[PDB]
Formats: sequence, structure tokens, C-alpha cells
Amino acid sequence: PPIGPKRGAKVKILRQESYWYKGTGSVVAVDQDPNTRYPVVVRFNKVNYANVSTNNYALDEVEEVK
Amino acid sequence: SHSVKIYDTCIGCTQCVRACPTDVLEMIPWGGCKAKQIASAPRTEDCVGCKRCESACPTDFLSVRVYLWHETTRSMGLAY
Amino acid sequence: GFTPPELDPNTPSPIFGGSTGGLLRKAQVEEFYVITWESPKEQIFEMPTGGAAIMREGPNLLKLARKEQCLALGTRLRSKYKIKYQFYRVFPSGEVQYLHPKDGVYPEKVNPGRQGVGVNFRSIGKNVSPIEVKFTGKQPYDL
Amino acid sequence: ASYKVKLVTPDGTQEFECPSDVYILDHAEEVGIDLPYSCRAGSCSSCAGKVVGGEVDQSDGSFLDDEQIEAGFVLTCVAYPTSDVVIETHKEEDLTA
Ligand code: SF4
Ligand code: SF4
Ligand code: FES
Repeated sequence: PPIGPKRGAKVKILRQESYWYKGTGSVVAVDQDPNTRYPVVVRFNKVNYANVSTNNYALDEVEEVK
Repeated sequence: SHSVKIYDTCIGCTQCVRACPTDVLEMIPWGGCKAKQIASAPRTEDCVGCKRCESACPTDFLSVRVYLWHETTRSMGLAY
Repeated sequence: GFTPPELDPNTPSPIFGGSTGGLLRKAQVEEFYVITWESPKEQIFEMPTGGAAIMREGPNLLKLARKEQCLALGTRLRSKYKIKYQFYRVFPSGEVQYLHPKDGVYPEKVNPGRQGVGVNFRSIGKNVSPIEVKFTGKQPYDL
Repeated sequence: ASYKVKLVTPDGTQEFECPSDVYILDHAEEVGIDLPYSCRAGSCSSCAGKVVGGEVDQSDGSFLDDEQIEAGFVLTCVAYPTSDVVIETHKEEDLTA
């Protein structure tokens, strides 16, 4: 049993200080090793103000959409 | 002296420490990330407040933050 | 645990012609800084205040007026040349203070003898509203 | 398309297959040969490495010297392997100098 959403899923962001907040992104890797507080790696379709397109997130800041 | 704070979303890329022009920041060992690294700010009495560190941080939102505070001789960058 | 070097005066200085950018009254009454390095040979380099100087073969000792001057000079010396430098803060009392590198290693490399100063264990979006700290002298990021 | 990749590494040298539209790092992530990363966004030097042969697409690479892409170093996480490549891993500091 692994953790988190599946690889390449479609998830919605709930971290309101995020640029992509209430938007969606695609999972690319979920660090399985505990002691990491932000395992999920999400890649987005648009860049933010710092010209970055990927970010780490916790498990509860991510909600699977369909 | 300004304030500089490090938040636990840090990925330990060290880009902020490389950028500081007055050597305020430092890397210290940790266990909360793949790098086992975290930034710290032990020498904030020398911080000029340029936010050169914030331009370098890649996390969203920032993991290093500079709050401008009471001014001194070193903080203002006065050579006289 | 890494005794820091001592300041060895009688260390020579680079070959400079003088300039209107050097020390001022603040160095007489408040503080100034001193950088020292190695210089395998004699070479020319850009002064962080004015024109160009010649560093001598062997130890070199420069007196500047700001920490940022010392650190910019050290960055130039460390990348473009392959040179080790240290700098110090001297008071009008005649008191030295080894400044950098603090614990012998450069701060971009993690050393196991360091404590955390100014680290909050949460995201930046989880600071309280200012209304929570009103009339008490703390700040929302203090926590 | 899906050219074979070669990575020298302190663990050894292993190969995995993976299409040209991908970044090297997620593809070494697929088969499971662990590599060092911090950013996954092309804004640091933990995923640094150099090449033995061929050359890798560095279009979406940034925060690099106007030379780091003409004398060997490459960031594995923003790189497209246009050819059957042979690359280095754990190459940050001899890049960091
Ligand atoms: S604001 Fe400037 S001087 Fe202060 S810690 Fe950041 S980079 Fe250093
Ligand atoms: S730039 Fe940001 S993420 Fe990188 S080490 Fe500094 S505080 Fe941490
Ligand atoms: S993690 Fe630093 S470049 Fe990919």
C-alpha cells in the first residue's frame, strides 16, 4: 500500500496562499518516505509570477477531482 | 535590525544563502525534506534588507521572508 | 571546535595609490573591517571602492568600512581567483572579531554543529491575523 | 522517441527507456534508480550533471551561466533526452566549484 493520490492524477489545490489555488494540476511523484511534510509533487499548466510551474504539497491540501 | 524567518515549506535548495550580500543566512541539518537541509538566519544584525534572498526562493509561496524593522547604522548601509 | 585564526598585523597591504573612497570618521569612532587572503602571486584586481590595486605574493590585509565591501571583495576573490579569505570587525577600542567564515565552513554547505535561528515550523499562510496580536507587543510572524 | 538513457552513478550505471517528450528525472523515477533533486523546477543545482555523449534539450532551463549549457553541465529535471544519451549524476559541486 502506497500513500496519496495516484501518479498522473488530476487534483485540486486547497492552499490559499498558492498561485494555483482552487485550480487543478497533475501529480508526478508522491514521496513515500514519512518525515516529509509535503510529499506530493504537482505540475501545472501555467507559470506563476516567479516563472515556476511545479510545487510540493501536503496530502490534505490536495483533493482529487474527476 | 530587520527580521528574517524561515518556514517549514523549505526544500533546502540553498539558493537564498548564496545570494545574501552580508552573510546573514546559513544551512543547518534537518530531517523534513529530501535534502535533509534547512535555512537559518543567525546574523540578522547585519541584514540590509535587500530581499535578494526572496527573489531566489522557488517555493510557492515563499519559504524565506524579510520583515523590515527598526533601522541602525549597519542596516542603512552607511559608510560614514 | 574550530578555533578561529588570529589577526596577524604587520601583514602587508596591496599596492594602492590612494583614493577618496576609503575610510572616514565612522572608522575612527564606530567600527571598521579588515579582510585577509593569500594571493599565490602578485596580481591586479579591482578595488571595491575605486580603481585597481596590486595584491602582493603572500598574505594580504585590507581595511574597509563596511561588511558588504569585504563580502563583495571576497566573492570576487573566491570565484574568479581560487583564494581563501577571512574578515574581521575592529572597534575603536582595539578589539578584533573574526567574522567570516564563522564556523570554518562556508554557509552554503551544511555543517553539523549549527543551531536553527528564526525557523517557524508551519507554512507562511498560517500566521494569525493582526487582530490577534493587537495591544501586545509581539508580531504575527514572531510565532 | 524513447531512446535509451545511460547514467553513471556511485550506485553504478543503469539504463531505462523513456520517450523524448519527458524530463530525465521522472524517468529515472519510473524504473527506480534514485537520483538527488531539490527543486524539480530548474532553479537550483542539486539535479546537476554532465554528459558523455549526445546532447540534451535544455530549452526550458534557467538560472544557469551563459556557458553551463555549452561546456557540459545539465539539470536533469528540466531536460529532454533528444538522443540515446550517456550522462552523469551527483554532479552539483564540481559544477558548484
Ligand atoms: S534581505 Fe538581503 S541582506 Fe537580508 S537576509 Fe535577505 S539577502 Fe541577506
Ligand atoms: S531559497 Fe527558499 S527553499 Fe531554498 S534554501 Fe532558501 S529558504 Fe529554503
Ligand atoms: S531539483 Fe534542483 S534542478 Fe531539478
